[PDB]
Amino acid sequence: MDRKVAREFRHKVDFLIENDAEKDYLYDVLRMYHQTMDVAVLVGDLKLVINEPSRLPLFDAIRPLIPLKHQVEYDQLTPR
Amino acid sequence: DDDRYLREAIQEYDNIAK
Repeated sequence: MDRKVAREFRHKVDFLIENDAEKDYLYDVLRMYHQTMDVAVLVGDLKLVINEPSRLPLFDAIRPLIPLKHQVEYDQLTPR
Repeated sequence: DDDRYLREAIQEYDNIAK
């Protein structure tokens, strides 16, 4: 049952970025949060890529897959 | 819904190799 989330997640991010280099790095950001498991790291990179409000959805976009506990803490770290 | 969707999308890209 867990598969479309990837398409909707990748399709959404692509709808916002529409770029490749950006998605590559953003894809790298997620890969990092997976290995290092450091929410503080995701926020940093996500910013460098989401420096503009236009890429705001990335926060709410990634949250879903982001651990329920980390989701809240993710909110505590983010001002929005 | 935790520690499952991440690998789904993460690995999905790992397969795409884009």
